[PDB]
Amino acid sequence: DPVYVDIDADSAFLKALQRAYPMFEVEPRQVTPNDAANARAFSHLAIKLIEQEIDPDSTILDIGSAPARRMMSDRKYHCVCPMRSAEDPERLANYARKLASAAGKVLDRNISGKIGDLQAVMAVPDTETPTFCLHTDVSCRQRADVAIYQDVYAVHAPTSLYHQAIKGVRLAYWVGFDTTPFMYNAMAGAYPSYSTNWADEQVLKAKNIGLCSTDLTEGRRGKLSIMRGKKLEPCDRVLFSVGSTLYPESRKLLKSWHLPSVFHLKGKLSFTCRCDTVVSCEGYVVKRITMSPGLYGKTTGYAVTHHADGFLMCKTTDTVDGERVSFSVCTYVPATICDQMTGILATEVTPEDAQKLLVGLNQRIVVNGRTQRNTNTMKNYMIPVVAQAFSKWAKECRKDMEDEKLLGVRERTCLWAFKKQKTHTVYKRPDTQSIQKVQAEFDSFVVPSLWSSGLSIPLRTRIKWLLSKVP
Amino acid sequence: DPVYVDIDADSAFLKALQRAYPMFEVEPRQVTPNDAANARAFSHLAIKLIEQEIDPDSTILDIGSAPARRMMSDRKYHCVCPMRSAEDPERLANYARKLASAAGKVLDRNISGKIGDLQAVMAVPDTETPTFCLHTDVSCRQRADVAIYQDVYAVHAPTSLYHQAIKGVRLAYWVGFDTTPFMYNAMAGAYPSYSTNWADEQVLKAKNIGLCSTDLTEGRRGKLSIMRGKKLEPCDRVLFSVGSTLYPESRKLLKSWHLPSVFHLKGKLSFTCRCDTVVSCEGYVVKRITMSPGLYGKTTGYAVTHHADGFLMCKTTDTVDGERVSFSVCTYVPATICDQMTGILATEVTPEDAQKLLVGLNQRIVVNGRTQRNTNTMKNYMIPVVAQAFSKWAKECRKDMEDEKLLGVRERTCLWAFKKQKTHTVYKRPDTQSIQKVQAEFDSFVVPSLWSSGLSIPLRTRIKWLLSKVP
Amino acid sequence: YIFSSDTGQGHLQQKSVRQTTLPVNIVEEVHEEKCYPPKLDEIKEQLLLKRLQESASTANRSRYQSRKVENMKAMIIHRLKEGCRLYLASDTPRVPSYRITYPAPIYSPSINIKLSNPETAVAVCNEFLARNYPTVASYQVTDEYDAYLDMVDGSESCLDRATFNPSKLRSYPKQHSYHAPTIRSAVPSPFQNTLQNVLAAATKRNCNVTQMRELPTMDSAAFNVECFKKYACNQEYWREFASSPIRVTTENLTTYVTKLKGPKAAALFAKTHNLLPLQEVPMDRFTMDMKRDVKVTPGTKHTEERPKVQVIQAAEPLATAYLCGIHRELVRRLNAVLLPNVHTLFDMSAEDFDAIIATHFKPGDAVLETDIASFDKSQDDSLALTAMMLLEDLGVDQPILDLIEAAFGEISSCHLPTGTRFKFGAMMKSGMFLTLFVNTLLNITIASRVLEERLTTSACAAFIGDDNIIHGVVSDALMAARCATWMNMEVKIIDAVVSVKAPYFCGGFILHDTVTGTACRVADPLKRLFKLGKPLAAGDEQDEDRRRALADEVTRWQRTGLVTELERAVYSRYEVQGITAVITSMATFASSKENFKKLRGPVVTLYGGPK
Ligand SMILES: Nc1nc2c(ncn2[C@@H]2O[C@H](COP(=O)(O)OP(=O)(O)OP(=O)(O)O)[C@@H](O)[C@H]2O)c(=O)[nH]1
Ligand SMILES: Nc1nc2c(ncn2[C@@H]2O[C@H](COP(=O)(O)OP(=O)(O)OP(=O)(O)O)[C@@H](O)[C@H]2O)c(=O)[nH]1
Ligand SMILES: Nc1ncnc2c1ncn2[C@@H]1O[C@H](COP(=O)(O)OP(=O)(O)OP(=O)(O)O)[C@@H](O)[C@H]1O
Ligand SMILES: Nc1ncnc2c1ncn2[C@@H]1O[C@H](COP(=O)(O)OP(=O)(O)OP(=O)(O)O)[C@@H](O)[C@H]1O
Ligand SMILES: [Zn+2]
Ligand SMILES: [Zn+2]
Repeated sequence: DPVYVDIDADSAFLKALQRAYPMFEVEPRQVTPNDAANARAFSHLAIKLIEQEIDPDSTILDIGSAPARRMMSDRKYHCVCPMRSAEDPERLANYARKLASAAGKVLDRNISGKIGDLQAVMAVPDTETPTFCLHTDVSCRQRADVAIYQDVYAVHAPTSLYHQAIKGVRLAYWVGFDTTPFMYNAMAGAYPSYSTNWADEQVLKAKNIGLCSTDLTEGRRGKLSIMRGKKLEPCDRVLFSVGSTLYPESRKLLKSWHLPSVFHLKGKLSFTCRCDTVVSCEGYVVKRITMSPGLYGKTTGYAVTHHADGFLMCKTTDTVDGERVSFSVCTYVPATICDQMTGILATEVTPEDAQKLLVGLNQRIVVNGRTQRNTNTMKNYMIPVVAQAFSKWAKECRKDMEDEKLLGVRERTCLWAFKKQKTHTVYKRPDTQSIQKVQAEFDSFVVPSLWSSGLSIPLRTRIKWLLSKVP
Repeated sequence: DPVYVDIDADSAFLKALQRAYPMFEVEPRQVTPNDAANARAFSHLAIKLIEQEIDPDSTILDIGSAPARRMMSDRKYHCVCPMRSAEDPERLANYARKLASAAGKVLDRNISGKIGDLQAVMAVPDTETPTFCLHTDVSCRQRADVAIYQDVYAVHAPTSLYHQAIKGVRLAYWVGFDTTPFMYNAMAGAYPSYSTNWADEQVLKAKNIGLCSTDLTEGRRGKLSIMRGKKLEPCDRVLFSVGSTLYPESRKLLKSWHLPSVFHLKGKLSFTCRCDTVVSCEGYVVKRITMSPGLYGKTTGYAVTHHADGFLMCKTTDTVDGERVSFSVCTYVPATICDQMTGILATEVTPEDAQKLLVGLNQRIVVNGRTQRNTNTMKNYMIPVVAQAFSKWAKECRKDMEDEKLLGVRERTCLWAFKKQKTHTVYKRPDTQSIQKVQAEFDSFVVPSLWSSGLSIPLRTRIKWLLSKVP
Repeated sequence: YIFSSDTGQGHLQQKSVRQTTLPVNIVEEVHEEKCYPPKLDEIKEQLLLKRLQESASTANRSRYQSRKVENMKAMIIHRLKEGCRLYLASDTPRVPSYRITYPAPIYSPSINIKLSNPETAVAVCNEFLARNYPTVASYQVTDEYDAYLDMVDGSESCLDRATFNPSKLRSYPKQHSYHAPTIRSAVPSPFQNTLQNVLAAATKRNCNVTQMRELPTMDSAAFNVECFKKYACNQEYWREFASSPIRVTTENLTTYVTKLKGPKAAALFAKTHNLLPLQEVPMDRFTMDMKRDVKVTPGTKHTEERPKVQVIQAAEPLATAYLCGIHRELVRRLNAVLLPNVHTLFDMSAEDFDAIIATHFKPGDAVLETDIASFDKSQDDSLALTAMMLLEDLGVDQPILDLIEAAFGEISSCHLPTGTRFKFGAMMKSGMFLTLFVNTLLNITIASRVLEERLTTSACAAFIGDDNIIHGVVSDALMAARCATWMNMEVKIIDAVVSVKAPYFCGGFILHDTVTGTACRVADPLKRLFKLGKPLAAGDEQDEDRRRALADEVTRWQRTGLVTELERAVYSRYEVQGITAVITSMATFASSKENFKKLRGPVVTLYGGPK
């Protein structure tokens, strides 16, 4: 009944996990000094919740399909394993090695069936087997009822969902990061609770962000180039760093998973879909999607996000390769810090003063003449940027009160030509929702109707030669 | 028989919930980290109270309900379930699956009768059934005594009630949000206790309200528009947000449910009706309506609302898409805060001074922290707007004292002056009442007929296969 | 301090309120003192400053400071009133009170006797010291190199829960200039501000843990308040006082600030720019202060062991200004509930004390004097609960009690020059603005519980600080058994008999006159005598307030009918003979400015000058 996770016994992340999963018992047991321990604990608990609310005697399709993780289980899994990354050769060999060693000792699970199953695929690479295949998500022919996506950012959501629906799938799940910052068109951001930093490729030579590197220069009054600039805008290329591992991604595919509340898929067959969020913890979310045959209802095309803690996005000036440039960054703030600065932000404060209070609030707070220690701390490398954002917010609010307009009318002065104001900070307080407009009607699907096997002869020989030596 | 609710054991909503229901004893039991626990907890208790006080062995109509949550109730229910919305395929499929999941476990709740009834309706879609129906509220032909509406905002109340009374209904109930804010012609508002925010369509791009979004900009000089503006008035489309779910609504249907004390329904037959409020708790009300045949009495056309907490509305200035405008915002205030601010509002107070006092009061009510850490009786994101309202109210009360007038006469200058004054804040203190003028004579009822099946062939085939087996 | 200090400032007032013109005691009513509200005026200052430049002999300057200080007082009121908006209240109807008055005292004539040559006076004093105190008169053989000798030997300390930087522990002496004394009493010089001295002062170990706020602690506190209300108070005011709370009021702040002096007001004004609210001021943070003077008593003990170092724990400056307006009301309420035969030195003067005990003490009467200084109040947590229970019964408003309670728990102290951190548990002695009041309440409670009903049937009882005197009580085994519940050295008791063993009270002697036949209180001559042998720091110009204080004290000593009694009282206490000559020597010293210059000498400079 208890669930064990591989994090420190004195960590401050235990309380966050317990509140997110109140139906389990969580105890720590550390056996590895991993640099991404927090990011793996959330995923481990998510699968147990997912596989508990679905009845047995049902087939589950796995898209990421790391076969080693699903070896010791009672549910029926169909792993879809293409060969398109440098991770794949290592995982396939590991799967074969574990299967051979596990033969005989374990009898409850279908170890014998899996071993014979893998040999059949090795004979000819074009057989759809109950537990394994070498096709993509589109080209798979096996029919099931439940589909599971785990940390998948390399597919188009509307296209992938449609191909699963026509095979008779009525339920889907998605576990991954929050896509809200990418809908605001930011440049760099961070997830301080999971030691994750991401930045655009164009600003990889910055000086004062989470993911950058620069050199030492004495200065130069004059230097030329080979092309004109005058514009710096985000492009379709970003880089992710989860503790110590690098992952390149694209903006177009990330934004495709920010599905609205209700949408219609129209093709040869029509379906009606819904999307809900069931679990949220400081950046990780779990989404459940249901699909039904037919086409009736109406759509509005809006997406709603609920904020349990503060969310900031401001404008900062930084030196990129010796040149001063300005761009936007975003981050998260704990709810306790936000609540304790309500009265301070009633006036105008300098960035220096705001920094001093933030450092003090991070250690102690006085209540009714009594001093107590704060148990909700935040990383110290994000304080300078947060303090700057708060100062800008306070000044903007004061200028709005000093200029009051009439009720029910607007001053467009003739030929209109109204004036626009300047905004330098967006601040979303706890218990506040954000609404955005997206597309809710899809009718275009394209498929590369060709099958190519990336499997190689030397890899086939090693796998066959590895499985031959049965214990 | 204690009642179990799905809320946290240390929440402050338990005290308010117990006070509104003195006949029951309630303790919490949390199994799911839902974002709308308070909203669902109130609805669960409301149904229990209605069932306790209703006459047994009677037939009840349910309008637009989910037939899965009435499965284990000994009362006689007839569910009117059309397929207008997009959430119906999931609800109907769940009902069929749950019925077949337990066919021998329960042998007294008429499970076999419900299954057999579902068989006939899926055969021919126009037949009647003592437990199921696919018509609308103005098309069902079965007769009974009681009708129940639970969170229904998509019908016109005078028209729907008249059609129910023809079949012989003498008692009805209604559960939902309070209608008072929409009778004041508000522009935006919030329910802080249930984490609900609503806003108009035209101000979805605001900056400092509950439900809005925007983006960073530098601001330019002059913007040429296309047609004339100079008008900002509420429209007929309103967006609701409960937790992380979105619901579109219309003002005309919302205002039709704020019925007066006595009204007459005249047509082929005549009835006399009354409306009373039974339970009220921080925004939810339960309404009881009795209907009798005949036509005799007298009507005045007034509606009365009793305030247990503070109700506030004021004028605020914000920027929509970079342009400054002004509109109105409404909210609720706890009674304890209102009582303790009586001594400060005797003079003129600065908005920043009022904000600091409100933060001090809210932070001090906790008077603990060894056990209850830091708990607040007011959400902190509404303090800025509330503080400004009190400042304007105090200013307006001063001017009346230096402008005393004679008793029984009116000051004019034909050729009179008759000058009006500014009003920027409406504040209803606890233990006060609000009165409105509405309509009380209804004699125009129309039926559109043209009933459609509203069911598809794949959906019927899929459902029939689900319960095609006896086990 | 209490009656009078060395400069004649004291803690008591100088206005008589307990005097009547009739030979019998008369009960009267307690009234209130109206205070002039300060007002702001800037045009007067501008014109007076310009008129100051054109002509200013002596009084023209004084008008400027009076105008300037008056402006500061008004500004402080305006700023202070805005901070405590959540605690401010109005004036409610007051509860009347009554008090007893006594006839005026009678004194005997005084005759002045003095010598002529001031050098002979020094010789007589030196002869007196050598004959009675041989070891003390031979200590001084060289200069004052105490600082160097303290540096040569290392540092010994007994600390608990403290942190410090070892790299800053260095104690090389600085420049020291003083005047060589003439009296051969070896009174040490004040210590230097070093890290070594700070650690030596904090060598106290009071680490004791008991039940914080559990059932056994509450039971002991409940019994203590029952004894206090049953054996030392009447029952005619409790129910009325509970109905009317005590809250912060504008009149309290206006009256308080107006009573401050010039320099004190200026110091408070400098800390009003960044004014924190009342609820933001911490109540459990203190600062450490060292500047004190060593305390020496007659005898031979400072020539063998080094004396201790005194320390002050200072609270927040804003904390002692927001709530210091409720002290007057607390004093009035406490005096109303006490029995007529029980007295407290608060709100009295020297003359009022004499009139009260004028006809109560006669020769052959037993007097019990007891002090409670030698008691560890930090061991038991019930001593703090008892004070709070008494405060709640007196009618203190509830939110204010929480602020007071926060200062009686865990506190921390810091030394700014060195960054040294200290932590202490439950502590009673501190620098807050309720220290004498709580100590007086605990002193009365302890005496009431131990003595039971013997306190009610008494002629006169006086309680102040840590000292008390009770008339007609002797020492028996019943009080020893009652007090031996935990240990035996809780309190120190001494038996005294009038005209045989003179009682001691607040550094003075209680004697019965012979010509008139009335009791009176006088000061201690030996304590003064050792004090004149204290070196004077260079650059000090306070050699005129001391002469007036000595002149007043000398006159009281030479009253007829008290010379013989004073001789016997000193001998029975210190076993010393020949003090009449010393008093005569003191008389000629306090006769002129030049006669006071014979107690000093040439200036000596040490550790200074690169030559
Ligand atoms: N941006 C991004 N993050 C991923 C991806 N795959 C996994 N992660 C995250 O990396 C974390 C750790 O990766 P693992 O689940 O241990 O898989 P792995 O192949 O062993 O990777 P490493 O442990 O880092 O060597 C996971 O918890 C994910 O949150 C991906 O494809 N893109
Ligand atoms: N404004 C509005 N509120 C609704 C409506 N329907 C339900 N609500 C409220 O929203 C709250 C959230 O409930 P949900 O999270 O949707 O779960 P549920 O109560 O089981 O009902 P469904 O999931 O919608 O089938 C409900 O408790 C209702 O009080 C609606 O149609 N309009
Ligand atoms: N169309 C697909 N259908 C199913 N699985 C896919 C598909 N495309 C990629 N994968 C799987 O995704 C996993 C890794 O994704 P990817 O091929 O993008 O590696 P990458 O080059 O490192 O880029 P990324 O940072 O997005 O992971 C592989 O296991 C791969 O089999
Ligand atoms: N005339 C009706 N009689 C009975 N039920 C109805 C009627 N009209 C709608 N409903 C029910 O209302 C529920 C949802 O409301 P609606 O049909 O208006 O679609 P929606 O837009 O998703 O909801 P809403 O308008 O409240 O935001 C459906 O379950 C539907 O059965
Ligand atoms: Zn496959
Ligand atoms: Zn029907």
